[PDB]
Amino acid sequence: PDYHEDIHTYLREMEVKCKPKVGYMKKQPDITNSMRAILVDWLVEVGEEYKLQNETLHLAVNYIDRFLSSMSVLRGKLQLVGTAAMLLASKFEEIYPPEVAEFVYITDDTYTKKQVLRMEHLVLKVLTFDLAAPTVNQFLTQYFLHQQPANCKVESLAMFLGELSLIDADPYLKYLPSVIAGAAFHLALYTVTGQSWPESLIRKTGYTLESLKPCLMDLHQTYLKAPQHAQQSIREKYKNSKYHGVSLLNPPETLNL
Amino acid sequence: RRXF
Amino acid sequence: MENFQKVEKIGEGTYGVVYKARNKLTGEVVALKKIRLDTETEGVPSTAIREISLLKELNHPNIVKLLDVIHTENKLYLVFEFLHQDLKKFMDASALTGIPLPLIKSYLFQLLQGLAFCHSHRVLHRDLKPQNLLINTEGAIKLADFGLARAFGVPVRTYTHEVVTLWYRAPEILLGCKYYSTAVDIWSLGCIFAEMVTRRALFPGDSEIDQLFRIFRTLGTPDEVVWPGVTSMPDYKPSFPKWARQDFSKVVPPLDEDGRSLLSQMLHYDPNKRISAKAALAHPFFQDVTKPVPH
Repeated sequence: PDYHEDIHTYLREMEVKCKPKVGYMKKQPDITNSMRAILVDWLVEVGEEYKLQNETLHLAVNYIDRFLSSMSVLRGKLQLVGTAAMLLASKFEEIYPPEVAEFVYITDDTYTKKQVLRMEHLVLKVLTFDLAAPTVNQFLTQYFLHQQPANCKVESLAMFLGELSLIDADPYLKYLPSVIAGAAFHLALYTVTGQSWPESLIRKTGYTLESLKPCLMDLHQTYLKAPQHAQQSIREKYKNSKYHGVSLLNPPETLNL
Repeated sequence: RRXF
Repeated sequence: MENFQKVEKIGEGTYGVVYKARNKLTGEVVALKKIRLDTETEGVPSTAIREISLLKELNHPNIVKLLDVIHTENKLYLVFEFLHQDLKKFMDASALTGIPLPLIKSYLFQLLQGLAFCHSHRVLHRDLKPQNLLINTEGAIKLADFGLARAFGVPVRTYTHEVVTLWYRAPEILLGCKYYSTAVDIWSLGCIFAEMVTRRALFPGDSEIDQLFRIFRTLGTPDEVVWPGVTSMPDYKPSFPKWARQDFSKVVPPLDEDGRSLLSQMLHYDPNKRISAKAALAHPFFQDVTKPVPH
């Protein structure tokens, strides 16, 4: 595609403007990372329950973090912000989104339909309608076109690792999505085949295996600890044969850096 | 489910 | 909102009535689009979500400028630059004489520049047609109506039952491909290009199936040599009549060799070989382009 490079450059320009604040959680007086992790985990179930695209999920998480970057939110209203975000994401990415009623339904009438509709409106003001955010999922898609041959266990597993990173704001909030996606691809490739971050992609991204190292270290930890984590929605998801069961594969015990 |  | 005065309704569209309005303090003229925030339905519709967020990234002389977005409790107003009519109306008021060729050439040149700008910004328009192109009285033309436009950072999944007006639909969509590509915008545009020249819709079909056969009668039935993979396509049927490519000079009489050369590359069957908007701007057809004003 004649624009495929332009897109990549343009996605790299946009990821910097869509960045949440680094340490927003600690000026947030009533909530924390641990409860952000419960929310996001919940969002994975809602996506599975309604057969949403993975992208809708990445989008919603971007909106939530950007919103919590400038608004204090009480714990009893956290789920409302998340549920409004998943609605906007679905409206943006899905061919036909689930009705508001269904979004009200998954909360157990913990909020009313109007409350959701007013939150949608509030989220839209705060993000000033900037909904077209680049996501780890997007860069992975671009990176996959540089694999020989196409190996779909590596694709599934790189997706899987990128989803895990949604759950924990510390540390993953301090990496751009292009970096997390690089780290996930290397790690997935390394794990299935013993291969390495290809030259084609170093040339494309200007990212050496060496500049991935800090993020690749974290993702190795995460991958290793994954069966132990409080949140398990994602592992549940990636056991499906639809993902070639990559959630079941054994992480390697060293990165060999 | 409700949730925190 | 208090600073706007409505002048007249200028037609209906995706989000309902469009007004011409004037800013009471700067003197500016503006098209207002009004979305009714029904607090009982579905919230902001997805057409507004997409048009607002996409149009705010797209800044180009050949894409309509979104000037402002006005929020209240119960209303969302969109404020666009004002353009007094669309291609469709210009073409009906131009029937009989036809649109002069230098104006066709200028318009197509401008439209390809806006499209190239969308595509290089990961935006598919998705719904190009004479109704969604606007003109001023100085000879500009602009892509408008981004209500169906999609970001393709991840390839965009097609509708199981296309909602979008038969006549400008690419063959790969009609044969039920899984994803759109930028190629679908090029095909629409090739159609509009022919329509401006001939004064008539290039492929005026009645049903999804009749749309396909009207394309096959003019371009000839595609086969695996022309289109590697056609026969593998979901909606492909072996019982398709096997028509032979008809003669391109009889499809668009009033066009020189460079016109037909470009137009036929915008109508290549295979989405992978259809010329991109970027490469179309380098076509010799635009070597003598200028900027005339319409009457």
